[PDB]
Amino acid sequence: RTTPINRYRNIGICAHVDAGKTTTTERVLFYTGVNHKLSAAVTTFWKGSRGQYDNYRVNVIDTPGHVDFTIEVERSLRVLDGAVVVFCGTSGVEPQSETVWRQANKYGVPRIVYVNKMDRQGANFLRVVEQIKKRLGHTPVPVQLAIGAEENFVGQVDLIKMKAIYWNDKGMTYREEEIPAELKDLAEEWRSSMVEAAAEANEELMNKYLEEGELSEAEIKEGLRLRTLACEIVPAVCGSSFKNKGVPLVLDAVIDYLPAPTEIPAIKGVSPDETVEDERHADDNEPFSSLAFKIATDPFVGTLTFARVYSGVLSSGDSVLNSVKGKKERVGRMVQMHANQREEIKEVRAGDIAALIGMKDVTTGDTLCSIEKPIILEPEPVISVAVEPKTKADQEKMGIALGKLAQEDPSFRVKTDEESGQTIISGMGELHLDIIVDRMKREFGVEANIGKPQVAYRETITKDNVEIEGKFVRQSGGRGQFGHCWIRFSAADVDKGNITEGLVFENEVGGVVPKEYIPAIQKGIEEQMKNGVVAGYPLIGLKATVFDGSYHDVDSNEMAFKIAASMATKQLAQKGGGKVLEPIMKVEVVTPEDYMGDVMGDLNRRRGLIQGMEDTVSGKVIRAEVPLGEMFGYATDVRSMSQGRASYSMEFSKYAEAPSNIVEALVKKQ
Amino acid sequence: XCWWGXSG
Repeated sequence: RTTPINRYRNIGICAHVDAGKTTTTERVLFYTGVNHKLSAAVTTFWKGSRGQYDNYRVNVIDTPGHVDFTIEVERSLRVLDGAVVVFCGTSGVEPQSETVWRQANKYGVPRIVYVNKMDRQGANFLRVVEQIKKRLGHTPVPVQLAIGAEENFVGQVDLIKMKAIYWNDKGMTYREEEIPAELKDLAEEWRSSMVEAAAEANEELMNKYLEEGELSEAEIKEGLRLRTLACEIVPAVCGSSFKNKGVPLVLDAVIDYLPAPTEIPAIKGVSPDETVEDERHADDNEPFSSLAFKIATDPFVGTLTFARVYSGVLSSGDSVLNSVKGKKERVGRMVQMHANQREEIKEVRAGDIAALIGMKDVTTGDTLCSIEKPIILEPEPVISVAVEPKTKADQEKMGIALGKLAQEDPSFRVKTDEESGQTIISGMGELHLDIIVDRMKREFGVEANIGKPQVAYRETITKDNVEIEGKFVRQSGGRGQFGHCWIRFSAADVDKGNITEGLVFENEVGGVVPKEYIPAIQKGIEEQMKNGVVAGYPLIGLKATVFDGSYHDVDSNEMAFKIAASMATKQLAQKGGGKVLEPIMKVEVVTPEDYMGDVMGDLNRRRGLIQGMEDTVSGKVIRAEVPLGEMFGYATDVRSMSQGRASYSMEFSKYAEAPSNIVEALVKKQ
Repeated sequence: XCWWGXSG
């Protein structure tokens, strides 16, 4: 070995919108790079803000800056052991940050909080703390308080030591000064909350807190560390990364509250030879297992492959298994990306990050494991759009590309609705799809224009046994056209609520209409049926029975009969009871209790109607019959009300009549 | 006509 596992920190800097992840990373590397002297993964060292701890290996992991890359973001949560979740003193708890925090709960990632940009206008640390408490549902525990509002930003009050921290230039050297009187009264209030939150860790500490009414600084970091790992609390810290004031203390909290590879549950994988689940404990003696997280490429050096080791040791020259595929790869040269240098390594132990230079087939999310003892370690779309090429000719090669892109990207979906002549491409973000279309426009050639999906409205009749006459007479191009038929139309069969799809055609003619012209009548009706009688939308189905009609042997032909049948079927616009229909979805909302009031009333803001309500762990499960039209942007509107906590499922349920405000505007469209 | 499931 080299450095002991307990001295390792595999962390991720989770920051999204107005957080300043880019600055916070450059800073982390800067402070660590200097402090020590006295890319996808950045191997650094931290001895302490005031050199107070032992030398630790903090493995700064790149987390994605967009929630639309769900797979990349779910994986980064497995590559790290603990999270440094960055917020903006201003913005605070945004919808973007809510989603990562929810998937983090899914993997149970111990976290600490960084409330960056305390310098920017409208920034207040405690407001964000209430937002973390009230909207993120964990238990935030401030270990610091803030000095100065916006422009007034000097530093932090370390609530454990109870000495106000001011900064000295480049914000690495700090002044352990005193709490100013204005803050003295508040620091007490928050310190008591922290000491109490630390006290409820183990029974030992509660009896010591109950003795005096306090605990030692070491007994405070003990309690706060236990519940951090237990995923019961999030220690909070504030600062300004760009204005340098605060980044070393954050790195300390990483040392203090975040776990080492052993202090998290053993990565649960699957038996390669999948119906069985085996697992690997962060142990050198456990058979080797790791996952590849970033396949980068340097021009001179070659193809890098960022690999987080979970269990065992791997040395330059080893021959492993790519368990995903089945292929056996041989491990070549290895390195570890530092702040600026590329440091050449020989072996890589459990719970560490090394780069595999020049490798054969090693895809992202690939398990590299022990040949002898093997294991393999490694979603519903949110947004859907209507796609079509700029020039109608392209059409076949659009579906070739999209079909391939959906096979390349599993987080991307393609489906066609033929009755509406629509291709529906879907995924995780407006962004995700803007990128996919862009890739099709370039790397595939098919230029395509995207639009909001159109509602596939259908049509129906109500009046049964309606006998309509179709009379076609046109005198053109040196010929006569004669078509004459009477057809009796009955309404399409209904369940309960479900309408029977298709045309039910019958022949009730005594012999006035010839034998050979009859199929042309079916074709005419069918043609009209898909051309639409009311507002020009296909009819769901129809009962149609021809029974009368004269003919002129010379001027009468199949096409004249096709026309007269369509002429008759069109007249159902007045003589039929032409009801326009709309798709009705079988929706299911899983909401926590608070949000149930908002959600339930929003389903009614969508003409939706309640078909049952169960009681679950956190809240309600509401089953509802809601029109697809009113379902526009649900995944988002729902992630809004539930504060990113709810989930919804849907499927098509039936067809039902549409409202007059919709219908009348659909007939005015004609 | 409206989502990933085609349906409608």
